[PDB]
Amino acid sequence: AAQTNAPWGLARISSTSPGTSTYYYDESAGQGSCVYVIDTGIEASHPEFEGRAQMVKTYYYSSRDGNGHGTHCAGTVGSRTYGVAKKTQLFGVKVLDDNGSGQYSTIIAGMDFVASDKNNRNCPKGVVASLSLGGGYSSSVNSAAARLQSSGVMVAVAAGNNNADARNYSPASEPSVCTVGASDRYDRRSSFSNYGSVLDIFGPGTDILSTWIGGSTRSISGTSMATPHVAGLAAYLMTLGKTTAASACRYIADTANKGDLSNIPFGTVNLLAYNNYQA
Repeated sequence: AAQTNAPWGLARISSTSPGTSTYYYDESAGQGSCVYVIDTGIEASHPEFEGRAQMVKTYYYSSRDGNGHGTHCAGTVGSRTYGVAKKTQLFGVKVLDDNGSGQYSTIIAGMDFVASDKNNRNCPKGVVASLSLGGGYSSSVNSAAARLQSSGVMVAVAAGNNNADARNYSPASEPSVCTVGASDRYDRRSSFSNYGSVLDIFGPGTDILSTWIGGSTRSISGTSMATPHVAGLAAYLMTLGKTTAASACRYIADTANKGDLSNIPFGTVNLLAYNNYQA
């Protein structure tokens, strides 16, 4: 399948070179997989989700995304126009309030919730979790992410936007989950993107067009934006039978565009998420 005039990030993950505008992908599109978007919520109403998005848990007095961040992230995972895995099932877990903040105790509970709730759901091709969130180093937060991964979920987390070593951030610094840095449309490291040995992969993170609340769209930047590219790619690849939740991060690194990014500090991987789709 091919999507004409796709957002640059989607075109990027189906090309070996930057600058293209078509997203090439296998028509299975992540059907039969599920991605949990652990964030500010999802506006499931949005026509771009085509009924494939639903809230399953909230930690605040409402399950509505009053911010947009979570809806944007979910759109990059799985919306019809802006999504990597256009047929995946999307589950919203609202651990962040409408200012985009949340306590670590709440984020940990949300991760534990997904580890159990996936046993309530029909996800025959496997389960992914996208965590476009983080703060300072926490062993408890790292352990929660490691438990979610161990339970059989492919966990992708944002490296952070501090232009610093992600070793000092959580859950970015957890070794067993997939930590995602951000690049821009010219294959430069995004100016805000964290770096360091704990990063596993880069994804498109600067000027990413996706869904927004109120049935609209907008372009924003962050390692928050790169993480759902990788989470969606994982769901796409698990549907194709090419990998599993336990191995997807390594498989994505195995098959990444290698050495294409500039301003990568010494000791940080130079790998860019890539679907290697051959029509």
